[PDB]
Formats: sequence, structure tokens, C-alpha cells
Amino acid sequence: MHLNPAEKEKLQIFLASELLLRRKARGLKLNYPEAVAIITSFIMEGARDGKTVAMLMEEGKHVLTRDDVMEGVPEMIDDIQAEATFPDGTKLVTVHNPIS
Amino acid sequence: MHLNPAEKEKLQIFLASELLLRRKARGLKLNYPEAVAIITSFIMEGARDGKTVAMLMEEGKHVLTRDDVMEGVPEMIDDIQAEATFPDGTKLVTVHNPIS
Amino acid sequence: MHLNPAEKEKLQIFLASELLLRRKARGLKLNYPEAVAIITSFIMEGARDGKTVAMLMEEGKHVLTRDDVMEGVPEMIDDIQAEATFPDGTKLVTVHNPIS
Amino acid sequence: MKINRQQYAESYGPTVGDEVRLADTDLWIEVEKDYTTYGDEVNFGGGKVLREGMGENGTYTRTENVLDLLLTNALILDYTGIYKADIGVKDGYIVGIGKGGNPDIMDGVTPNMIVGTATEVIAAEGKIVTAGGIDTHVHFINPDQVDVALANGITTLFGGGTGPAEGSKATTVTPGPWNIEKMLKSTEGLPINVGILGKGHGSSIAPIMEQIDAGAAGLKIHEDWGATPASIDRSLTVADEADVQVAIHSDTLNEAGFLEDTLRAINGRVIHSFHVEGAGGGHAPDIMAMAGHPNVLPSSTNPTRPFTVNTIDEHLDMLMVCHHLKQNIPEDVAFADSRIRPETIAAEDILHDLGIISMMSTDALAMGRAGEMVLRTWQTADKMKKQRGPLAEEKNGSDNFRLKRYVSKYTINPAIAQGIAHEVGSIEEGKFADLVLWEPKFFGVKADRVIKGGIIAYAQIGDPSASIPTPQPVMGRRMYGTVGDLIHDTNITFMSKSSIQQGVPAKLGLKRRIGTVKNCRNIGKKDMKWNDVTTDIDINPETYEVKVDGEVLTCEPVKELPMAQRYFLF
Amino acid sequence: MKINRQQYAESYGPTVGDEVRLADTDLWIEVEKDYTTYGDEVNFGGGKVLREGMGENGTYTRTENVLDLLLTNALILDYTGIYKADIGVKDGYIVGIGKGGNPDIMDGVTPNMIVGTATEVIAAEGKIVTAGGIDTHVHFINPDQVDVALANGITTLFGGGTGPAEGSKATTVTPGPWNIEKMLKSTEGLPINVGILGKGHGSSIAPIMEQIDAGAAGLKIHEDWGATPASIDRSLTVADEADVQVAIHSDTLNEAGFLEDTLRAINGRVIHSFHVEGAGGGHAPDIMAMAGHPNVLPSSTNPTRPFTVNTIDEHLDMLMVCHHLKQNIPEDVAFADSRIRPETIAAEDILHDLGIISMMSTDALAMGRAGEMVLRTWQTADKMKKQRGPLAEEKNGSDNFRLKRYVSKYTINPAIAQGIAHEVGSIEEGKFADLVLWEPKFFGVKADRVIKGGIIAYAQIGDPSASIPTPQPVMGRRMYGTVGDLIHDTNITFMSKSSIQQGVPAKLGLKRRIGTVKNCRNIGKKDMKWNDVTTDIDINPETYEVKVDGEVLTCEPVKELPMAQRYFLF
Amino acid sequence: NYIVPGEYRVAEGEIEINAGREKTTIRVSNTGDRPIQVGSHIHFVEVNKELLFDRAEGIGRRLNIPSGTAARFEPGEEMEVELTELGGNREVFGISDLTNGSVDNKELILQRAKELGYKGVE
Ligand code: NI
Ligand code: NI
Ligand code: NI
Ligand code: NI
Ligand SMILES: [O-]
Ligand SMILES: [O-]
Repeated sequence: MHLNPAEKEKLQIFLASELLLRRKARGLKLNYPEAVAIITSFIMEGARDGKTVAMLMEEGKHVLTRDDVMEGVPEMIDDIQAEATFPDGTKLVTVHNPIS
Repeated sequence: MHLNPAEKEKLQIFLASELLLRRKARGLKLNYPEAVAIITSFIMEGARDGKTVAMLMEEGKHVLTRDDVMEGVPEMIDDIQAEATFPDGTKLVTVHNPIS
Repeated sequence: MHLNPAEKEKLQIFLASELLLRRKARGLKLNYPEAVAIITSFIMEGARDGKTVAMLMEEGKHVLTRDDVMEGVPEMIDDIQAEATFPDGTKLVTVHNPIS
Repeated sequence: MKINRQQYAESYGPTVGDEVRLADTDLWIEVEKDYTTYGDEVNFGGGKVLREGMGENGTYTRTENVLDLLLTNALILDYTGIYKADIGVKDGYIVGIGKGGNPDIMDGVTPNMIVGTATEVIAAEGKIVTAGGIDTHVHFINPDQVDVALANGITTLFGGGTGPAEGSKATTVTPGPWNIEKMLKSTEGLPINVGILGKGHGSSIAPIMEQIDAGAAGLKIHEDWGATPASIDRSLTVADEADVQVAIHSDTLNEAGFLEDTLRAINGRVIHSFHVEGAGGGHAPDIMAMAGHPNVLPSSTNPTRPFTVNTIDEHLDMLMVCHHLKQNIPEDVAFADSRIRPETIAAEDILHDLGIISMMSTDALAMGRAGEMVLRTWQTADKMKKQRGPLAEEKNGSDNFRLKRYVSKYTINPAIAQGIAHEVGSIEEGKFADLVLWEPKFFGVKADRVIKGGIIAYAQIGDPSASIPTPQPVMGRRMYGTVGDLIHDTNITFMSKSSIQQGVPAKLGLKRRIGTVKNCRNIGKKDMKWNDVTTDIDINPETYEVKVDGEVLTCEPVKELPMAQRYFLF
Repeated sequence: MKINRQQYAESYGPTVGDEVRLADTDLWIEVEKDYTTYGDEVNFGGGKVLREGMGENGTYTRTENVLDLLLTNALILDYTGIYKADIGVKDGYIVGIGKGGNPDIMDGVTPNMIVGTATEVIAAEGKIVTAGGIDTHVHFINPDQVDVALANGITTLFGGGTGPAEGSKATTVTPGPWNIEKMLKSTEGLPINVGILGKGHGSSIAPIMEQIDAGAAGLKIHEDWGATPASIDRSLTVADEADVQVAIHSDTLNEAGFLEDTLRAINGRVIHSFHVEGAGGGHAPDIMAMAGHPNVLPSSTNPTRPFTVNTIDEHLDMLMVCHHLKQNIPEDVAFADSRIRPETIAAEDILHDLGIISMMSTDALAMGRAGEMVLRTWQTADKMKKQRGPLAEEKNGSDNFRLKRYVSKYTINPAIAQGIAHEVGSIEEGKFADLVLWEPKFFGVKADRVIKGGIIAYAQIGDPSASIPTPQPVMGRRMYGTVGDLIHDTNITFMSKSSIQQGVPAKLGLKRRIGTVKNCRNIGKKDMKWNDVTTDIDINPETYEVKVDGEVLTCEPVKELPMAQRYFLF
Repeated sequence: NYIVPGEYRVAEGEIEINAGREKTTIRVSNTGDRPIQVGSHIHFVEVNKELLFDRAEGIGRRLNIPSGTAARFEPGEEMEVELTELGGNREVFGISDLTNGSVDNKELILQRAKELGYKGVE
């Protein structure tokens, strides 16, 4: 596979997102790391899909809403940042105030 | 996400449980580490759900039965222990003789 | 669970395969590490199922075809190798030219 | 020109009279005073103040009042106060708390806090800064426990063990000269301060003392090695000669004596009573009465902290598991019921709040959680505020008194108890620069950066392959202070005076900073900061009810805690 | 007997006139010459040539012209050529490039390249071998960055930092004697070559110079510490005395001067201009004009490399995040728009292609990617071939000229700029054996094996529990060169002459190889291999349009790159 | 009682910066063709030569703006700014090398400024 250090680390974000998604699906309000994991994995998968940085800055604000998360979680998350390989190489996406 | 050392480690238990569950679903009798993984992840997810320690001590004895696992596996597992964050903080759950 | 070093590492192959499978399912042509992960996990799960080394050498050539992967990926993968615990202990499987 | 307070706090962190919520608790701390000169705040970045000829002095060499490191705009939470200041570090030590910058052009600059060519900058605006936690009940069982501790703001581990040997799995003991030597050498690779306890057992002095001379920093008396009157006595006679502290886990079984017999053996000498509530060990059911005595320095361990709805079920079973007890053997059930008591655990919450139990600790990996000493301290304070109200001593509607009482339990008090407060345990000039930065939203839960000897050792930081350090995954990671030979200069091995005088560090090739244990035998309860109360604690032998000043101490267990499911992935 | 070329290349790697595609780019390199004697190729294995009495000599001791290591059948890509040769290493250094084996029986054996009892063998047939990359813009922020760098073929990190302190997070600076000492000690545990930059700020000489004497290898002037005429001047006066290089990140704000003022302060002295395009920092909007000057050694950092459809959106926001800028504050928006410019980023692609920007670098973890210097170099060359055609200098249909121009940017040129090219930066006899093997399919993307001082330090290798090393998971892993005390002998700490003369390594107990920085002040643009062009670069202050020789330099951003989604799991 | 973890509850009132120091308003023009941004704590007389203002009125002073902020002048832009007095020892060293000592030496500072082309020496 030739995994580099970042590829190994970033597998763990996907895993944490899968965990959080299962928790959401059984009806739980999500906590801080769960919310961050879901949005982060969404960005990374979006890059893989070939979306632009600008599309993901927009979409990342609609992945989770306040009713999906515990009290205070929206205000704990000022932004979520992720780097991923786009069709045009690694780029940084920052989603500002992802959950209103 | 601010993952601490235990959060990183415990992701791997969830993963091993997901693996084991897929093996069970395609009809395999489960082995020692598979069985332990499934029951351990069950406890941790139960804590996340807000169940009590006492509920999980009881439920953990009904997750897998002897027909779900290979010969000798029930007798190899004297107990399964897991710590997880309950609504009232980290607690230890020990499931005694989980598979009769 | 008593995980040894290889058991821990090999969990990550299963995870990478799960990731790749989700990417394939949403319609993406798979890349080099995704393709390798899928075929590798297939071999390991096959051993767990009790298939023979010879069966897996054959089956591994039919898991992904060239239309499943990006341009050049078939020619990048000369072989895929995996060791797993068969009913008769650890064995090496090499799948030669898995994607024509 | 004037700035409104909201905007001021956003830019520079809070100032006098402003309050900050601790994580998701109901506890608020208020800035008591501020060392700054408004308008001359230090800060670092593009077009900011700490630039050459401006807030950075361009003239002075390092020796000439210049700092190695300035933490700008810190909100300090410490037994000494809750206040706003810059913190200046040099040669690995805190050398100035005040106002940093350049006297060329700024008013109010503390004279030895010059930002110069030699100065690194950490921005602490909007952070709470505390001393590193001092955990005095550590079992050295699994090296992976060190990062667990660092991640929750612990910087000193005092205890014992050789790894997952049964003696060590039960007791904070590194026994005998050889095991001590081996563990001092192991310590060279642990990125945290360490002090090692020998076995406080024997009926002759020499077998006990040779451990001190070998490099132990103290002793541990534990019932599993025979917490007899003789072992108690000999250990304290050694400790008095050697100037080290003795920790005790007393005779739960009351086999050779009841509590009064243990106190008679102690004979007024200073001792640190571990897990004084007793679920963690000690004379059943009344050990916690130790915490009323003037010669006793009392700590709790953490799984009883605070009293919650799952506590009893969890502990009863934890004890059965660990002692291989059987539910159908009446002696085993009776033992467990005599040891795990809601009456004493509920009173333990209150005794903390009253300043009668002076210290927290973990019991890491034996009956306690390496990374939850700080966590559970604050959860306890929060529960007590909810159930008992703001303390009478509070002013305004701040929780400053309670915050100073509780921060003392895991910083300064354990340091004083162990004879190491000259080096560590508080944010004071002249002490080692072990500092923990916290985002208020994560306060007490997950440390942002842990500074050891003036260099960051551990941090919550992200993708090492990224353009900047904040992208995911943000996780706790060892930093440059832990790498190479820098691990030697950023950490302290605490040792007895006699081992130091006898040249043990050179004999063993120890490269770490060597700390001297001292002034352990001339202290008492009165020396425990904000937690100095002596009183007669009565524990009813039949009902286990606890009374102080004729009043039953009871409170309810809570179903939910802050600093819990909002934060943790598992 | 004759072998067809396809079969020859399959067995021994390519020979004269054969071409090889670089990864999935459109770039082809052609073998220019071959040192072998056809039929007497060296190889290792069962029934192969390097066996006793055959291609391995059985007579000579190690001292007698025998190698410690032979890389057989390497395709070398280097500023010195693109050619086929065996590479011989001894005492950690490259001692022979030519033809290895046994003069007993083989023709054409380079006299000091005897394969003997003492010789290890690496098979390089079918591999491309380059020098280890020299990254001169490293922020030491997170130790996990080292493996990221190794995995993409970097072997030397020059820069500064103390970990995730704000000074270090912004600037490649280890400030003052104490922080420098601490980081030299930390470096003992980093498995990569290192040189440390002090703070190039002050208005008196002594505070700056004492950093050089403490063991710094150079200085960094950064606007965040005040990139003033005074700090520029004093830093260069120090550098001229000390024979070390100065890197500059200039005054973006034009606060104390415009570009011309910075050039006046430099006063014709040699300087390394970091991220010369300026998105990474510098006089807005015209900093890139520095790259026209003869006394300037100009590098790019990597996030602008090459110009792509997501570049601007990504950078504008990256800058807003890092500077805590607000979108509704016009000064902040104006600042960002003045700094992130498609006009200068597009011209930067072309200036690279023209040999006007001489060097690549990362800006690791401050505004750049630790593991993408090599990656993006080749992506840039590929884009330029697509958009500008083969360069005029090319012969046949090979891209050799462009390949030598671009490999120079991350190997030899940074080494020359920093005064370390006597030790590192190219595959030449007499230089340290820092060598990177690449499978052509992974060229520039993921290194196969990274050799440090003649021992493998990092490799893409598989299951450690397997019968052979190739089964999954194949991942980058630290190898024996990084373990124990071998980490000392396989890596170099580069230091100033004065610190070396004053005995700093002994004072600090440094065990690594010590490299001397020298010959930094007597060089210029003309000394940048294949990238030596001086010209007047005009940057229009209104439109930001860039002109060279009266022609606007513009190109389009691309939607797709090679060396991207075919390879990476994320 | 919604909880925002770690939130502030600031006191009432406002913070006055540089309290008790003389304030001076002056007009300043960017005569250059590139933007100039000036930080809160640079000795004002030592700013970019192409800023035109009464240089004498910048001696011993800096911008009266919150610590760490800056004033921006686009090309050709003229505006008023408010200055405050430097404090401490009222000495400046380095920067543009116009002072290198006490800010009281106005004649020497201005002589140097004039000779080096800092606009607005009167
Ligand atoms: Ni105990
Ligand atoms: Ni204990
Ligand atoms: Ni820069
Ligand atoms: Ni930089
Ligand atoms: O204990
Ligand atoms: O930079």
C-alpha cells in the first residue's frame, strides 16, 4: 500500500467517524470529538470525490446541526481543519463555525 | 478531536468488534480475540448509551452464547473488563463468565 | 484479546479495505493503495473462512478488474502478498497480477 | 481610547473582575489582579508588540535580564492566587511573574523579564495556566501510563514499581537496592519527573535504610507486605533520620491492630496517609479518621472521586476481581462490605470541600486512573458547589476560594508532603518551569501544552504532514522536550540526600536533573495550603456514619458529571 | 551473445539511451552514459555474480580498496548527470561511483570499488537513486514531522523551533543560547540531519552572535520579530564574521521600508530569500523581485507549488485562519488580498522553469508541508512541460535538462546556500552517503529506502511477522540506522565554526557527527546549479503582473496533478 | 442556563489604554505605490520613508491603538492617526537606526531622518 505517516493517522479519523455515525444512527446526541470526527471525515471523503475546497467550506457547515449534538458542542467548535489529496494535490480545508 | 492515549487505543477495540461482527454474520464460529472484542465494544457502547454498570454486568452475559464461538472459547474467557465514560465519568465494568 | 504486533497492524488493512469499499460503492475508480487494501483484506478474510492458499491465489485475481481502478493501477500492481492464519497455521498467499 | 471588556478579553485574555467558566462545570474563577499596563500588553506575531526595538529589546545579551521564554497574558490558577500575568522562564526555572517586554519603551516591565534576542514566546492569552500536577500515588506498572498522565496535566510521578510484577501491581514499592537502581536507570527514558519509594517493611533498620541510600525518595508501608506496628515504626525511624516521607496503606484486616494501634506506632511522627477514605485500603471501617490528626498528611486516590451512582457497584466488583474473592464465600463478601462504604465515600466528598483531606492522587493502575487526578478534583468541586452551595468564604459570586482549595490538592500539597516543593508544585518564582496550558473549554480535561523544565514536552496538536499544526487529527503527542538528550534536562529524578551525598547519580550514569528531597519531617496538617483543618472525625463502627463537630456528613451520589460525555470518545 | 534492450533493462535497469517515466508524470529521463562493462554487471543472489572468487574478491581486507556497501546498477538522477553506475560507500561516505566487483576476473572495475568480505549489497537495478533532499525551511514544531519528511526522501532539515511555541509556529527560530543548547540535545534523538537557526534580530551584535557561538548554524530574519533595517544589518554583519547563512522573511507590511529599503540594508551581502514569491511572507506585492538579484539565493516554499485551481481559495483562507483575520474587517481583507496573488503564484511556476528561483523548501508546519518538497518539485516540472513545452535545451525527446534543473532545487542548491555542500546535497565522491532509492512508479511520491550515512534509516516495508518483508501492510518504517547509538553515526548536526572551535559538542555531550558550516558568504546566484539566472523582475504595484525581459509571465492553474490521487489513501 | 464550556462572563466597564499619556493627532500620507501597515509599538518617526508627515511629531511616540494592532495606509492614502507617548526609559535602539538612544535628542533624530530621505522633516 506504501502507507506514509499521514495516511496511517488519517485512517483513524475515518474510523472515529464510522463510530460516531453509528452512535448518531441509534439516536444519540453527539459529543465534541464525535462531531469533529464526522465533519473531518466528510471533508476528506469530499476531496477524494473531487469536490473543490470552496464546495467543502460550504458543505461542511451543513453536515451536523445543533439538534444533532449535545449542549455547548456547537460553541466549542470554532472551526474544523483537514488536509486531503484533491485531484490537484493536497489542500487545506477550513470549515468555519460548522454547527450553528 | 483532542484524542488522549486511551481514546486512540479504544478505537481499535471498536474496529476489532466490527471485524468480528462481519465474521459472525457470514456464519463463522468466533474465536477468542473476536469474542472478547465483541463483548468489550458492547460494554463501551453501552456506557456511551448511558446504561449503568449493573445493567452492563448483566447484559454482557447475553451477547454471545456457546454456539456462537469455537470449542473451548467459553472456558477460555473467565471475564471481560472495560472502562468507559458513563454519564457519571469513567467506570470499570467486569462481565463475569460472559459465555456459558 | 492478547493482540500481538501483527494482529494490531493487520486491523489497519481491514480498515483501509472498508474505506476503499465505501469509495467503490459510491462510484469512484479506485487508486493504488485502495486496490491493494481491498485485495489484501480479501485474502486475510479468506484464510479466516478456511479457504486454501491455492483457492486464494485464484480468487484474488477476480476481486477487482481494470474498470474498477484508475488508469495505470493494474500495471502498478505486480503482486499482492498477505500472511494470515489458516486452519493449518500462518501461510503466505501471493496473488500474481491481480488486476489484468 | 477605550476597549470594551468583551473585546479586551478576546484579544488579551480576561482582566480584573472578569470571570471564566471551568470547562462545562458550574465553577467560575475571577481574575483577582493583573500585572499588565493597559496598552502595553505583550503579544507576538505579524505587526505585534514583541519585535526588535519595540516590545523586544535589541540590546541586551541573554545574561542581562533577558528571558529564555515568555508566556504572554496568562490567567494563573494557583494556591497563591487567581490572577493575570506574563510568566518568564530562564534556565528551565520560573524567574519572573509580572510584566514582560522592553523597558526602552514600555511602562511597568518587571526588570528581569526582558524579551530579547534570546527569548521564545508562548501566547497564553485566553488560556488558564497551572502548575503541573504532582501525583504521589503512582504504581509503575506499564510505561504507557506516562502519556496518560501528561495528557491530563500531571508532571511529577511519585510512587514505586518494577512493571507488572504482583508486588508492584499491589503496592507503590520498588524494593531493595537493586530494583531501585534498575528503576532509576529506567527513569532516564520517562518524560516526566519521578521519585521512587522503597519498601517500608522490616524489623531491623538496615534493610529499610539501604533503600534510601540506594536512591529511594521515600517509603511506602502497605498491608500486603505487613503493615505491622514494627514495619510502621522502623520506616518512620528511617524517615526521620533520612528526611524523606513515608506513605501508608494500613492494616485493613485489623490483624495486628485497629486504627488506634497504627496511630500509636506512628507516635506523632509525620506520615502521608494514602486513600484515606479507605476503599483503596486501610483499617476497616474507620481509617478516614486519620485525616483529623495534625501529624497526618491525608490524600485520596481517585476512583471514589466524586461519589456517583455507579461508584459502589463498580468498586465492590473491582475489589472482588482484584482479590479473587468469591460471591458465595461469606468471609469474602463481609470483607468487601466492610471496605466499600457509601457512608465514607459520601463523607469524603465533604471532607475535601472542608479542607480536611488535603491532597488528591491517582493510585494509577492498582486502584486508580493515571489520567484522572485533575479531572476528578474539579468534578468533586463542582458537585460540592451544586450540593452545598458557594462556600461562605467566597466573595462576589466567584468560586475562587473553592478553586484555590481544590487546585492545592494536586499541585502544592503533594509537593510539600513529599519534600519537593522547593522545586515543583506551584507557579512561583524560583521553581522549576513545569507549566500546563489549558483552553478554558477543556480545563481539567485535556491539556493543551505541557511544559517541562521550560520546553514543551506534550501537546494536543494535529497532522504532522499539514501546512499548519491545527488540522486533524488533533491528539496528544510527545514534543521535542522528550526527544534525545533533552529528556534529561527537562525532567527531575528526586532522590534522598544520602543517595545524592553518596554519589548514586554518578555511579548509575544518571543524566537527568537531580532533585533533593528535604524538609519532610518538620511539617504537618497545618502546612497543607487551604486544606489545614484538624478535627475529631468519628466513624461509627456499626453504621459507618461519619461525624465532624457532632454533625453527620452525608451527601447524595450524582447521576451525571461535567467533564465527561461531552469530551470523551470512549 | 546479445540481449534485447527490453530484457536487458528488466534485468539490470536501463542503459544508455533508454528512457524512464517519472511516476505518472509526462517527464522522461534518459540514461546519458553507463559505467558498466556489458556482461560483467554486478548483482547479488543465488548463482549471481557477487560471490567469493567471482564478482566478490576473497583476498582483500576492508582497508585494501574494499567497500562497506555497494549499490548495484543505480540510475542516478543528480545535478551532475543522469546516468547508470554502481555506487560504493565506505566509512559512511560515497567513495566511488563507477563499476564495482572483483578485479581478479572482471574488466572495468573502479579500483576502490572492490566487493569483498566486508561488503553489504543493495540492489538498485530498476531503481532511480537521488541524493537526500535538503529542506532549508523547517519549523521544528512536532517531532512526528521527521518521518513525514523521510517518507518523501528528505534527509536534512535546516530551520528552527522549540516545539509548538508561538515563536516557533511562526518562525524558523531557536532563540538564544539556552534554547539552542536544548534543541541541539533534542537533535540527538532525531533520525535526520539537522542545522539550527538563531533569531536574526537585534540592534547590538552580541545578542545575535552569542547564538552562533552557542551552536546555531545560521540565522533567520522574520517580520514577526521585526524585519527592520537594523535587524537585517546586524544579522548580516554577524553572518559575514561567522561564515553562516542568513534566511529572510521580509517586512510584508512595508512598515519600516519597501523592498528597495530591505535591499539597501542587505547592501550586496549574500542572503537566502525564503518563499520568495511572497504568499509565505514578504514585502507586498513585489518581494519576488528579490530573485533577480546576484546576491540573493532564492527559494520557494511548497504550498504555492505548482499553481492549481484550489491554490488561491486554500491560501486566502489559510492566511485568514493563521492570522485570526476577520472577513468583515476591511484592513484584514486588504492585507490578505495584497499577499495572496494569482499573478505572482503563476509567475513563480515559470520562474522555476527558467532557473530564476533556485531552490524548493517546505515551510513545514508553519505554511508548508513537511513531506511534499520533492513531490511538488516534480509536479511543477510536469506542469511546465505541459504548458511551455520541452525546454529549448533538451536533446532527443528527453526531459533531462529540466530534470537536472529541478532536482538541483531540493538537493545541491540548498546545500550550497547553507554552507553544507561539502558534506551533502549530491551523489558525488567524498560526500556523505545520504541516498534515496525510488521505484520509478513511485518516484518523487514515496521513497523505497532512505540511506543515511551508509545505513538504511527509513523504508517502505511490510509485515514484520511474515516469512519475507513484502507482505502487507507495506508502510514507511524506521530502520536500524535510527536505533540505539547508530542514530549518532548516521546523522549530522551542522554547526557554526565558532561553536565547534569553542567545544560546544563536548560541552553538551553531542554524539552525532558534527558538520561544519562554511563558505556561505562568498557565493551568489551564479553558484546555484542549473538555476543561475539574474534578471530584472518587474512587479506592477497596481496589477501585480510580473514581467521579465519585457514579457508578462503568466500561466493557467491546472485542475489535476500527477503524483496525487493515484497514490494517496487520503 | 445554557452552558458554553469555558465561556467568559466579563465585568462591566471599559479598558482605557495608555492612560495618562499625552495624545497627539497627526495627518499622514502614503506617497508610495504599495501599501504600508504600521504596528502599535514602532517608534513613529522611524516608519517607512515614503510616509509623509511632520516627522518631529513622531519622535518619542507610537500609535495610540490597542496593543498588537496596526494602522493601514493604501497607496496614496492620507489619513489622521492618534499617537501616544512612549514609556519606560523613552529610549529607542535599532529599527531604522534613527534614534539609538534617548528620544529627547530630537535634533539628531531629525538630522539623520532628513539625510536618509524620511519624508517630512521640517
Ligand atoms: Ni493502597
Ligand atoms: Ni496503591
Ligand atoms: Ni516566512
Ligand atoms: Ni516559515
Ligand atoms: O493503593
Ligand atoms: O514562513
